[PDB]
Amino acid sequence: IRRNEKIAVHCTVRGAKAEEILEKGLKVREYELRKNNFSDTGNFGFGIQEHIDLGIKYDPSIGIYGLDFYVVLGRPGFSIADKKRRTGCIGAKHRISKEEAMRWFQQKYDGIILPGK
Amino acid sequence: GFVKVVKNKAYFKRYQVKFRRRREGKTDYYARKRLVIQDKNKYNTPKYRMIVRVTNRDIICQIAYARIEGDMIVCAAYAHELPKYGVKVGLTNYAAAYCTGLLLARRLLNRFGMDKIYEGQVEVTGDEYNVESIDGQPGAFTCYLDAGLARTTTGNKVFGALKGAVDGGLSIPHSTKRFPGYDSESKEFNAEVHRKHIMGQNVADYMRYLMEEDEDAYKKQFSQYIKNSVTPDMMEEMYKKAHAAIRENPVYEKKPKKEVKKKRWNRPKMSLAQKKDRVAQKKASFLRAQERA
Amino acid sequence: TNTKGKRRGTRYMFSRPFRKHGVVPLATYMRIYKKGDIVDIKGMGTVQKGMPHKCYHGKTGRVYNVTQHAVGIVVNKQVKGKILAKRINVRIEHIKHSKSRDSFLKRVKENDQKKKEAKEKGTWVQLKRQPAPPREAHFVRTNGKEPELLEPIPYEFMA
Amino acid sequence: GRRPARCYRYCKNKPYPKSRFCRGVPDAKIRIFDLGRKKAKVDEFPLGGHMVSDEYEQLSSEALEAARICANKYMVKSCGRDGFHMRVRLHPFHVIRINKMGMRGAFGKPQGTVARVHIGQVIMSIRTKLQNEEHVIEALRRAKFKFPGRQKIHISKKWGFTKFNADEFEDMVAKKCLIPDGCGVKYVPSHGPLDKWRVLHS
Amino acid sequence: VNVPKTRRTFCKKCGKHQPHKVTQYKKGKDSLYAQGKRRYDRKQSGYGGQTKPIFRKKAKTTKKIVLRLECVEPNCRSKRMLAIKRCKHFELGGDKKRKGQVIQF
RNA sequence: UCAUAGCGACGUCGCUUUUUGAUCCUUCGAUGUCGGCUCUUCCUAUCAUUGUGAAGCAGAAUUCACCAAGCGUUGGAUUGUU
RNA sequence: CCAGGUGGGGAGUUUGACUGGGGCGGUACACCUGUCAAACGGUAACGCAGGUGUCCUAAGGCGAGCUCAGGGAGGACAGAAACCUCCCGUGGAGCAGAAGGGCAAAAGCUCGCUUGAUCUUGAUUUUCAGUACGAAUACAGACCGUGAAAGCGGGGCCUCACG
RNA sequence: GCGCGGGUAAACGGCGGGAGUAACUAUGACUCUCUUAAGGUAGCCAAAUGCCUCGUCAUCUAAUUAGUGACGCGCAUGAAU
RNA sequence: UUAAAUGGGUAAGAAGCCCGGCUCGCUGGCGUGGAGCCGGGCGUGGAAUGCGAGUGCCUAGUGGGCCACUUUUGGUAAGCA
RNA sequence: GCCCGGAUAGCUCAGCUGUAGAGCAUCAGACUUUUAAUCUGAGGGUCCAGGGUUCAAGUCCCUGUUCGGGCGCCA
RNA sequence: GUCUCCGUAGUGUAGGGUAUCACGUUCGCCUAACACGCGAAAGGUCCUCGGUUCGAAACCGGGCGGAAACA
RNA sequence: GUCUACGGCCAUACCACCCUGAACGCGCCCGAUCUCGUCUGAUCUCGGAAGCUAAGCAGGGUCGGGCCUGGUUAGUACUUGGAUGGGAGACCGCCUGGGAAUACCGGGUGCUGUAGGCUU
Ligand SMILES: [Mg+2]
Ligand SMILES: [Mg+2]
Ligand SMILES: [Mg+2]
Ligand SMILES: [Mg+2]
Ligand SMILES: [Mg+2]
Ligand SMILES: [Mg+2]
Ligand SMILES: [Mg+2]
Ligand SMILES: [Mg+2]
Ligand SMILES: [Mg+2]
Ligand SMILES: [Mg+2]
Ligand SMILES: [Mg+2]
Ligand SMILES: [Mg+2]
Ligand SMILES: [Mg+2]
Ligand SMILES: [Mg+2]
Ligand SMILES: [Mg+2]
Ligand SMILES: [Mg+2]
Ligand SMILES: [Mg+2]
Ligand SMILES: [Mg+2]
Ligand SMILES: [Mg+2]
Ligand SMILES: [Mg+2]
Ligand SMILES: [Mg+2]
Ligand SMILES: [Mg+2]
Ligand SMILES: [Mg+2]
Ligand SMILES: [Mg+2]
Ligand SMILES: [Mg+2]
Ligand SMILES: [Mg+2]
Ligand SMILES: [Mg+2]
Ligand SMILES: [Mg+2]
Ligand SMILES: [Mg+2]
Ligand SMILES: [Mg+2]
Ligand SMILES: [Zn+2]
Repeated sequence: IRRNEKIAVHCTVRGAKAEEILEKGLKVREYELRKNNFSDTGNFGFGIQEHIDLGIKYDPSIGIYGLDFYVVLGRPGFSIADKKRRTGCIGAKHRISKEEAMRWFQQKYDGIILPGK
Repeated sequence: GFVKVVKNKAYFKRYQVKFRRRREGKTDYYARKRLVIQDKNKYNTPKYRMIVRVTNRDIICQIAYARIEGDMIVCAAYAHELPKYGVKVGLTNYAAAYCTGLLLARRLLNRFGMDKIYEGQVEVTGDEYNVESIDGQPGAFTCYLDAGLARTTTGNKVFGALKGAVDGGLSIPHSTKRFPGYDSESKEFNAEVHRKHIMGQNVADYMRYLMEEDEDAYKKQFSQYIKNSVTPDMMEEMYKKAHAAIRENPVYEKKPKKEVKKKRWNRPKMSLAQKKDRVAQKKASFLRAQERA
Repeated sequence: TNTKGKRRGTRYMFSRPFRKHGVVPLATYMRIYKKGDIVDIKGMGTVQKGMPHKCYHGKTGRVYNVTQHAVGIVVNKQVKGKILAKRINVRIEHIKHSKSRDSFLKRVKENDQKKKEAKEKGTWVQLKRQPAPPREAHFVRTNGKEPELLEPIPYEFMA
Repeated sequence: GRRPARCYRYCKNKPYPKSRFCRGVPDAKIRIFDLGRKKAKVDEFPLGGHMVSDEYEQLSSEALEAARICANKYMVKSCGRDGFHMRVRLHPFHVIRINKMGMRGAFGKPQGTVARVHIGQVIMSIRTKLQNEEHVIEALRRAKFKFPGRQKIHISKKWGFTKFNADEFEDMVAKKCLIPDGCGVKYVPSHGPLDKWRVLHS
Repeated sequence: VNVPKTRRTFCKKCGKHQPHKVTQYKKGKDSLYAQGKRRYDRKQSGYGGQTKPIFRKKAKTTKKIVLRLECVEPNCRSKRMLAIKRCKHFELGGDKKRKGQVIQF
C-alpha cells in the first residue's frame, strides 16, 4: 500500500437502524460472542466473513468481502464529552466496564459469553 | 505492572494549568483578546460588547466592557423576564431572542437618557437597518457582538439578538449574511422569511402543521403551549405587544427578600484537629480489629 | 567571530518562565500607558511582533508616543564611549509600568500632605529621609537568665 | 600509545562529557562497578568502609580498574569470595583529548575518559561484617597505591551503603519506619495514605 | 515557484484594484544609440584595445524574476513591474497542487 | 616450591635535554651549514680495572647492587654518511 | 584604403587575501543558531556542534472546524507495522531547511474565499562611525482581501536567505 | 577561417583495466568487454632510469650500502622523444 | 525546577505637585478620552559625600603592544597561542 | 546572449498524423554426435517529459529536460 | 604513526526480513570399465564484543587484525 | 450560604477516587418541520419540557499525588575586596562583607470584580 490512497470504507449507524443491524450480525453467530472481544472501556466488536447470507442477496458484480462490527455502549450523559461548550469528563462510576458489558448483553439478548476455556 | 503510567508524579510536577475559564470551557481567549482590547491611543474609551448566551432554558444577553478587575456590565436583558409583559410561552426560540435583544436595546437607551432619540425601528421588518448618528445629538451607541463558542452559521439565535438590538437602536456592525433569510446558493437576502422567523411564523406553521398530524405528539412536544392556550394564531399581536411593551417600559426592578436565615447548605472544611484525630482513631480501630482476630 | 543576529544569545532571555507558557493574560493588554510615564522593557518571547532588541531588555525608559498597539520609548543606551537617548517602538506586552517612579509619587503625596498638616499645627516636621543612623544606646535585660557559654564543635570527619 | 597520567591529572577543562557533540569516544576501561555479594540485603554487611580523596584531580578510567581489581583480589584472599560487597562511587564521564603529531586546528580527538573528584568525594565503598574492619582498612590501602593523589581512609558511622547511622539503624527498622530491599533500604515516611500504612504494621 | 497568469492588484493609472495579466519580463535589446553605448563605442574605436572592464566572475546562480503585469481595462492598459525573490525554477500559471491526492500510485 | 636472588602485569610518581616534536624570544646592513681528520677538557646513568655487599654464589663462569670518572675504551671491509 | 580570420614572431600588463613562516589543505573572506561568554549588553583563536547563496499561488492573508507524538484495550483476513472504535495523552508532534526560542477550540491539520507578496511619504531598531546595504519595528495616506464582527493582513511565527 | 570529412606518428605524443577459460595450484595460448585510439612488441634492467632497497641469488673479500653476472607484474625501461 | 555574590537600567521634585479655564479637523453614547494652551497657588530646595559647570572650533601623534592578581579557551606544556 | 544538431526495446538507428519498424540484443524451439553453423518464435521501447496543429503526431510547432556542438561579450 | 578499505562453507567469493556459486569432499546417474559429464548432499553463529531498533552478518559504536595511501 | 452570565489574578484553582446537593439556575433529556449541518440530528443548528441528579457542576473527604508557603539543609555550598598567608603543586585556611539549593519535617489548598437569581 502507498500513502493517501483509498484503503478502507466505513459508516456510523445509530438508533433503530443500529440496533437491528447489530442483532442481524449476532444472529449470524446465534447470539454467540465467546470470551474477550469485549473492550475494557465498555464497548465490544466482532468481524464476519460472508455478507450475502444476511442481508441482501448476492449481487453478481460485488465480491465476497467480510467486514467487522464494533458497537459502543453509552448512557444518557455520555454526550457531554463531545459538547463544544463546557466539555468535561463523564465521571468514574458513570463509566462503563467490561463486567457490565456482558451483563447488559446477557440480560438483553440472552447471549452466551465466556465459554469455559 | 506492564505499561508505563502516564500521569506519574513527574507529569504533574511539570504540567501547566490553563486559564480557569478555559478549563471550564466557557471562554476562548483567542477571540476575546481580539474582541476586548481597546486601541492603546484611547486610554479609557470602553469597547462595548453585546454578549449573547443561549441556554437550554433561557437567553442571557448583556452589554459590557472589560477592565483590569473584570468586565463591567452596564445593563443586561434576560428571556426569563420576558413573561413580565407580553410573551409568556416560547422562551429560548428565535423570536424570544429577538425580543431580549430589543429589550436590551431599549433598557440601555432609557438608562442612558438616550431613548427618545434613536428609536430604532418601531415597525419590525426583516431588511437591513443600521442606526446612524445625528448631528447635534449624542452620538449613537456602538457595540460589537460576542458570539462566544456558539457556531456562527446562518440562522443562529445569537444573530437574532443582533437584529433585535439594532432594531432597538444600537449601531452594531453586521453583514446581512448570517440571518435566516439569506440563501447561501443565491447569495441573496429574502428579508421576509427573516421576519417570519422573527415573529414566530417559523414555529407557528410547524405548530399549525402538527395538529392534523397528531395530538399526543402535539401534547408531548408543545405541552406548555397547550396550557395558557397559546394557539397557532394570536401569536403575532402578542409579540407586537411584547415589542410594544418593550418600548413603553423596559426598565428593570428587584424583589427585596430579606426574610432568610444563615442555613449553611454545605459542610465547612474540617480543621487540622479533626484530621489528626480522625487518622488516630482510624489507626486505633485498625490495631483493635487485628488484636481481636 | 560570533554572528550579529538580532536574537543571538537570547536562548533564556526571552524564554517564558517555568509553567508560564501559553496564552498571554489579558490584563497586560488593558494597562494604560500615558505619555511621559516610565515603563520597563522585558520582551515577552511569546509575541514575535514589535520585540525590543536584546540590549534593551531589562532597561527602564520613558514614553513619548502612543499608537494602536505599541508605545514609543526613550531609553538611554550606553554605546562603548557614551550614552545615547534612543527611541524604540515596542508592543505593550513587552513592557510594564515601573513601580520605581510610582513609589516616589506616593511619598510626595504623603509628604505634601505632611507639609499642609504641619503648618497650622505650628511645629516643624522632618522632610528628608536619613541613611539609617546609629542604634541609639539601649539596655539589654537578662531576666535572671545567664547567657550560656558557646563553644566550637571539635572537628570530626563526616565525609 | 597512552600518555602518562600526570599529563591529565588536574581538572582544568570545563567538563566534556560524551554527547551528540562528542562522538567517537573510546569505551572506558572500567565496565564493572559492583563486585562481591551484591545480593547481601541490609544486615549481613553492616560496616561500611570508604576511601575519600582530598584533591581536585581527575582519575583515569584505567586507574579505577586497577584499583577495583586490586581490592577484590584482596577480599577474596582474606575476607572470602562470599563475604564482601565492593562499590566504586565514580564514573569516567569527563573526556580527555589529545592532539597528535603545527598547531593548526589543535583541537584534539578524544582518546580516554576520566572521572573528576572533589575534596570530599568517596571513591571506593566497601560493606562488610564488623570483624572484617582490619581487612577492609588495609585492602583499600593497597587500592590507594593505584591513584595519583593522596586519599584518606574513613569508616562510615552509617550502616553499610545506607545513608542512615549504624547506631540507630536497628531500632529504626525495628520501629518499621525503615524497611529493607535489595542492597539498601527504603525510607517509609508517615505522610502517605493509611492503606499504605496498614498493609504493614499488620 | 508558480504564479498565476492573472491577478487582481492595485493599478496605478485608475487608482483601484483591477484584474491584471502577468508575464515574465525579458530584457530588451541594446539600442546601439544610447549615450552609454555611443560613448563606449567611441572609446573602443582606434587602438588601445578593450577600454572598459569585462565582469567574468559570475558569482550569482539565479536571477530575480520580474513580472510585467498590465491591467485588463481597455481604456487604460498601464504596465507595472513587480519583482519576486530569487528562484532556480520559475513557472507561469502552473497547475494548482492538491493535498488530498495519492502520491503515488 | 617462594611476590620482591633476578624479574614486574594493571596502575601511578618522577628525572634528563645525548632524539624528535611544539614555540618564534635573540640574529636576515649574514654567528660560514652534514660528516670525517686533529686536540683538550668535562659529566656519570660504570663496559673494564681498585675496594666491597647480595644470589636460586660448591669451584670456575656469571648476574644484581654500593663508594667510585684516577686510568682505559681498539685495528679494518661497505657507505659521504651520524 | 577598409573589413573578417590567424598571429607568444613581437608589445604592455596581471597572476587576491587570511595563515602558529610560506605552499598544499581549509574559509574562521558576506551571513545565521547554540556554546565559549565569567547571570545587562560587548567580547578572540585555522575554539566546539551545525547551517545558508534556497523553497513556497501557497508553505502568503483572513475566518471556521478539529487535535497532535505515543501508549492501553479492543475488532475478519491483518501479523511488530494497513483500517475502524473507545480511553489516557502539556504537547513528549508539526510548523520547508540548521539550531535556539514560541505556539493547543494555537502559530499545527482539514476546508472556504482570496492576492496586504499592491500603490506612497516620513520616523525608528539592528551592525553602526550611530554611514550605507540588507533585514526588521510602530505609524500615516489610498486601494483591497477576509470575517457576522471586533479585528487581522502591506509576505513566510522570530532569529539568515543577500548587492 | 572554424566546424564536418579523408591522410599523416623517422609530427607532438600514448601504449591502462576488467571479466570467463587447460586433469594439483598457479598462469592464461583462447573468447569478450570498458574508458579517450591502441594497449609496451622485439629488446634491455635495482642501469646515469628501482621508492620499498643495503631487493634476492651466485662471485670477488676475513669482513663489501661498493663491483660483476643472473632474476623481473619494471614506484616510473623501451624502440630515430 | 530552584538559584546567589559581583553587576546593569530607572527614580530620589520648582521642567515638581495641586487648582481652575480655553482650543482641537484626533477619540467619542455622554460634560467621553487625550494632547496642547492660558491663568492661579504652593519653598521644610524634599538621601549621604564630593566637586564649579555648560558649550564650540581647529588638530598632531597612534591605529605592531607586552606583563601581573583574578576569570577563562586551544594545547601535555611552554618565557606558547 | 545567438544559431542550432540529437535524444525512441537493456544499446543504436529508419520511419506514414494512419495500430511503431530493423539491427546489437535476451530466453526458448527446431537445427544438429555436439558446438559452431543455421534459421524461427516469444517477451522487452524510462517513444526525453508537457502541451498544442490537430479526425489523426514518433514525426509537425512551441515549452521545458538533458546531451552535444558553432559564434558573440563595457554592469 | 595517521588515514582509507576489507574480514563470510575446507578455499575463495558475492549479498535488516533465515548466506549465492565455483572448486574441495562424499555421493548417485551414464559407461563393459576408466575418463569426463550431469546431479544432489555435506559444509561458512558472516572477525570478535556492545548498542540500536519487532528482528542485525547487513545499521551504528568498540576491539583485534590484514592490505594499501599518506606520513 | 449559594448559583448563573461576563471576567481579573491563572493549580492554595490541577489530577485520581468516595460522599452529599434544599430552592432557582446550569445541565443531562425529547424531537427534526423550519434555519443549518453532517455517512449518521453523535457533534453543530433549530423546535421543545415527559423524565433525572445518574453524569457535568457546587461543596466536602484522602495520615492522597501535585501546587503554594515555612523550618531544616545552613551561615553550609558559592562569592566582592585583602595579604611578602600555608602548600612543590593540586588547592586550602584567615580577614572583610553578601549568602543559596536538594533530601527530610510542618502548614495551607482558590481569593476577587460587575450584572442577575434562590435560600423565613
Ligand atoms: Mg471565533
Ligand atoms: Mg563564540
Ligand atoms: Mg558562533
Ligand atoms: Mg512577520
Ligand atoms: Mg615518556
Ligand atoms: Mg583548556
Ligand atoms: Mg542613464
Ligand atoms: Mg628561530
Ligand atoms: Mg650581525
Ligand atoms: Mg640571519
Ligand atoms: Mg666566528
Ligand atoms: Mg653517579
Ligand atoms: Mg689521570
Ligand atoms: Mg609576453
Ligand atoms: Mg552576557
Ligand atoms: Mg557580563
Ligand atoms: Mg483558530
Ligand atoms: Mg474590513
Ligand atoms: Mg494602512
Ligand atoms: Mg601508421
Ligand atoms: Mg611528456
Ligand atoms: Mg615487457
Ligand atoms: Mg628493473
Ligand atoms: Mg646506480
Ligand atoms: Mg674496495
Ligand atoms: Mg648488475
Ligand atoms: Mg605601524
Ligand atoms: Mg598572551
Ligand atoms: Mg498531598
Ligand atoms: Mg567569605
Ligand atoms: Zn488600469
